[PDB]
Amino acid sequence: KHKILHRLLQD
Amino acid sequence: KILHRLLQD
Amino acid sequence: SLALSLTADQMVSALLDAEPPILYSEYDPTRPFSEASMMGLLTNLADRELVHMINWAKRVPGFVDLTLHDQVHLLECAWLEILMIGLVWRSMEHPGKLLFAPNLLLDRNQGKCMVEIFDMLLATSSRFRMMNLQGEEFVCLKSIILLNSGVYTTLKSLEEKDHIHRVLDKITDTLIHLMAKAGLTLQQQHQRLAQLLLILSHIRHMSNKGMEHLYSMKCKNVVPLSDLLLEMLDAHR
Amino acid sequence: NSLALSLTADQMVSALLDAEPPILYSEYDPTRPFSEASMMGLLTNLADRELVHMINWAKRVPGFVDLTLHDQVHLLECAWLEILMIGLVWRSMEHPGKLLFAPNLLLDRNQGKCVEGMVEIFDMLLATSSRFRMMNLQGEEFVCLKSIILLNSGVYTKDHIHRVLDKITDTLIHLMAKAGLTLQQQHQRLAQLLLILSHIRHMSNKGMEHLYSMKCKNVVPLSDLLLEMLDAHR
Ligand SMILES: Oc1ccc(C(=C2Cc3ccccc3C2)c2ccc(O)cc2)cc1
Ligand SMILES: Oc1ccc(C(=C2Cc3ccccc3C2)c2ccc(O)cc2)cc1
Repeated sequence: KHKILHRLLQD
Repeated sequence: KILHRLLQD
Repeated sequence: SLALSLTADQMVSALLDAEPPILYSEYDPTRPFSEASMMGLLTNLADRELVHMINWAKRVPGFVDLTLHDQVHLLECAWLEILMIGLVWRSMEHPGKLLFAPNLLLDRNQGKCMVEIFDMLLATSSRFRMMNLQGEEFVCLKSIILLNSGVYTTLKSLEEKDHIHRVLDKITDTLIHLMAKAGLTLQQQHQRLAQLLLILSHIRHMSNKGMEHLYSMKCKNVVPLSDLLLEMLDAHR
Repeated sequence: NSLALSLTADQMVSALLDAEPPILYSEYDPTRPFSEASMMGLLTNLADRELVHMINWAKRVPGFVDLTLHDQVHLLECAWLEILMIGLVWRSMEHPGKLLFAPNLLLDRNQGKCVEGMVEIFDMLLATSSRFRMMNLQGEEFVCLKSIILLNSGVYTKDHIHRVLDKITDTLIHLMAKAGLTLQQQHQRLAQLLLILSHIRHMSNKGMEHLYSMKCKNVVPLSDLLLEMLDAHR
């Protein structure tokens, strides 16, 4: 599903 | 309206 | 104006005595279930509950000091929230199930298409159970929903909201009085007060989602809504 | 064990004030939007940039990074429009009858009429801002409320979050006692503040339907990030 939020929350 | 007259009842 | 002169104990007694009865549905376990009759059972049930809810509201201290136009607005905004918190309170001692009526327990497996709203109601119920919510606290929360949910939607219609805010403050005082009499320390009283009022945010959320599902059920033209429910639903255009 | 529960009340206030996102600007073109396409274009662009600051703001809310990545995603997906709206209401506080979306973008309800369904949410935001102004809401209180929204709007969608939520309650009471309020005034104001969070939830639900309708209209281009934030609400 790979959300943009997943990436942005890591940094 | 139904609610109006039930309230003033 | 009686409401503003009532003591905390008189406020609790006034709310408890005004409690609506718990109604039965027309459910028949022998009758085969479906996806239209079950919502038909809930629709018929909500419609009869609304008649008691209206009479309950007129016994809520301060409600009848409002004009008829404001009483209509508050009920039109809060009716589904009030039904839902009644359902959640009714279901406290039935974990994993919603007690719509003494003869109608439903778990998540029934309830078909609706399951998201069902889970939210189940979570609020276990939340009340974890907090050990008392009946004196519940009747306060339910009266808060009635006065607050539509308070932020002329000429001197500002003095009407000032009366509502003062009565709301009176209910907050009554809530603190209940917790202090239960032995809660001052920090516990404030924390529990916050916890209870935060649940009201979730109750509003479930009502907004219920209104959308009911609007969809109407446009599907399958489940017939009653004349009052149609008008109550129409208020949330 | 979380570092968030070991903070004092002052440390909690300082951490939240230091995490505050900045106030962003809209486009510097000075035409007042009266089109739905021009108005929703500026608001969507604004909100898209604000979301990037919100994500990094939330990571600095005490207790938030103790959650799993999935839990962080879920809370932000549920709360993002509530957080944008309470921020809008906050900075519109000193502009009665006006919404300050940006320092160079103040909209009145006469412009909200240019989009079907917008003026209704416009008036609710206006009434909320007027409520904050009449209560003399302080910045230290605002950031406590904004954090509560982030943590509470998606809890039951848990022991850790409720402990952090209790911590913020102590912090709110700490600010009111510090401001000289009596014991009775403290719990009454606490209730008045938290009951507004019910209306903030209501406005977000109505706003989310308005953005879903705008998506189906397909005239306003939505970013992939706003699209996934919007799609999360089913
Ligand atoms: O026409 C209707 C109006 C209200 C309802 C009630 C709902 C409760 C509920 C639960 C899951 C999904 C939808 C709904 C709506 C509901 C019914 C009774 C009650 O005491 C509380 C809520 C259902 C049909
Ligand atoms: O793509 C968008 C995402 C969010 C918005 C914001 C809304 C605020 C608002 C007010 C009335 C009707 C709809 C909406 C949405 C909004 C924008 C900025 C902000 O600071 C707060 C809310 C608008 C477009």
